[PDB]
Amino acid sequence: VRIKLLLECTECKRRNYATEKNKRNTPNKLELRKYCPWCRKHTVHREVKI
Amino acid sequence: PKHGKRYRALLEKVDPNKIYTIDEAAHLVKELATAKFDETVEVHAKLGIDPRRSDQNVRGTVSLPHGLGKQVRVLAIAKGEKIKEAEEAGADYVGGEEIIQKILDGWMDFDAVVATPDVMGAVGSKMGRILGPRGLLPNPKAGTVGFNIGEIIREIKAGRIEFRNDKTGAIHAPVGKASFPPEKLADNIRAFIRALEAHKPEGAKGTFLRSVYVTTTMGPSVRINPHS
Amino acid sequence: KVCEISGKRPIVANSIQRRGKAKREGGVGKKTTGISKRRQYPNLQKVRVRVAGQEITFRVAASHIPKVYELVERAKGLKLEGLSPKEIKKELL
RNA sequence: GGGGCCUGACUGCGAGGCCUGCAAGCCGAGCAGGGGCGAAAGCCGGGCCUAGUGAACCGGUGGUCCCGUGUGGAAGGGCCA
RNA sequence: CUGGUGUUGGCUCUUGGUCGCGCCUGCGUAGGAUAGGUGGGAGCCUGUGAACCCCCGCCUCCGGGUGGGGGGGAGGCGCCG
RNA sequence: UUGCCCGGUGCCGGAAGGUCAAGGGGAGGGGUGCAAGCCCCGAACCGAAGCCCCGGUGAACGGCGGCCGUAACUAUAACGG
RNA sequence: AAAAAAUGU
RNA sequence: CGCGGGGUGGAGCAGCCUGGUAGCUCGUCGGGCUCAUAACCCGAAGGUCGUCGGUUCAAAUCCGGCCCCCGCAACCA
Repeated sequence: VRIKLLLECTECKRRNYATEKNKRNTPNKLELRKYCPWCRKHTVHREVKI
Repeated sequence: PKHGKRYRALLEKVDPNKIYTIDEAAHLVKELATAKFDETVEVHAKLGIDPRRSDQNVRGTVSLPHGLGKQVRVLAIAKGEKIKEAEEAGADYVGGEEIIQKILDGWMDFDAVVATPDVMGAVGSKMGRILGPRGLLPNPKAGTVGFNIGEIIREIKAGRIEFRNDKTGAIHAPVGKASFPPEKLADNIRAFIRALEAHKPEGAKGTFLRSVYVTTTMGPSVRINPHS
Repeated sequence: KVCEISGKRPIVANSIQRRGKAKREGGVGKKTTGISKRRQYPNLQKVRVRVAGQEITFRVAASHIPKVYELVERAKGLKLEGLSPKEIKKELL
């Protein structure tokens, strides 16, 4: 929402998605973090825009 | 007049309206290379990529097939036990810890300058705000940053040279002398054009080689063929 | 009015006014804000010709112009000299 | 209130009810998959909680076992997000 | 109202923006003079003709710069200042 | 007799530029074919009026406020801001 | 052919 | 949406293609010239050059990228 923003996730080896949110301003930027994947499962996750 | 009487009969032989190759440009620059010193090859290739945008920042390394025929005094910071593997790999000075103190107050240029991936927290301020004009400063790209350092030395001491791109996507990189025969000026011009159309920036447009020319020392080009 | 060689006349036609993204383009499709009744016309022009010694003009549609010229051609090898300008016309085919 | 490691702010579901005109709104054991903290029993399906939001109709991007106008493929649809 | 075309064809003149290429070009002030940037860089150009006169070709921020011709005779220029 | 103001608006002028339809134009991509190909998209730029902008215009549409400060036992203010 | 160049309980 | 174009003292506006100065005024403060006043005349308070990231020896400036304004042409399930 505004500065907050609508974020989506990637399976750093393909596609997959999760979807939550940032906050551009406040300590933010660059979004990589683990999360369990559907298309098989045991990785971390990128950021993007859609 | 406008140029060396020695220079001129070098053009009336290289028609600019005739498409030569890496054969008739390895054939006829044995007729254009007119002189009393051994001339190399000045094979350029102003790329079509853009310059100011980082999305097309060309920069690789080419292992020529038969060599420059022109030696190359390449050393190495080397650090640890590879202090000894850069001198059993073809090099004069290797591993001493910090020889950035003798090389401080006048120099008459040797040739190559490298340093490993752990001393790159203290290798850009000593002689890196110094050797960069003749861009010899240590970086993790151009083939001058790795622990295996002596293997980066034994190949450059075989016929290797260093390439990249200047303040106008202009590309130069040596095939070799004017002393290397028929298969010898073409075995090193093509193999060298196998590390440019391969390092080709994905966000660049059009043919990556805007025009290819094979020229010897101070003199007349041979507008060559980019495919043959 | 009525093109005399081809016969093409005025057929009813429409005026489609429509604002919005072409589906295939931006998206969402394109709405119509109106449609109306107009009338379409043949690109008729005027053209004179010899034929006998009397100048007879024709109301032909544009692209059917070098046609009459083809009429004035075959026209010759024929029983022509009857000063009926009137009659000169319709005669020709 | 403070600190250590981390991502469950999981997917696949959901016996069972609260409310209720519809339709929506709300709770969730437990199971399977694969993890996190943890010596361990265990806890975790976001926040101490009740506001933080808007059915469908057209459409954009991704994904994909799907339909593909005679036949093979595309054009364009479906569906998962 | 207007742009593209149709009706709609002759004759030169003139300018584009292009791009084909031969290959030719760039000055504020302080300056000896018209210094486009950044590297090479202490020596090349002449008997395949220099200093200077001359002509015309081109450009001019009209001072001045560049090339061919044609004379001549052996002089030019650059670090440095 | 008919004053002051052309900021907006209408209107008349005007252009250095902004923007802008069709069309031209073809860089490069893509659909297929064993290919010739046939097709689609189609980047630079050239593309009218128009509106933006520039001037002008009230017997063109309209408008023509205010609120401090300033003189003598106050008030008032031609006066200036 | 002294631009304009005020006053003075 | 995109092409533009624009923000820098308390308001005004130049420095915007050139890199190298943070200024030009109005307005407050002093101080100048007269015989004093007026009027001219000077020097200063004062701006993250909007923001942050950046190449440079150095940034208002050239690069970035976004918040924000205004012009237009277009979008609105």
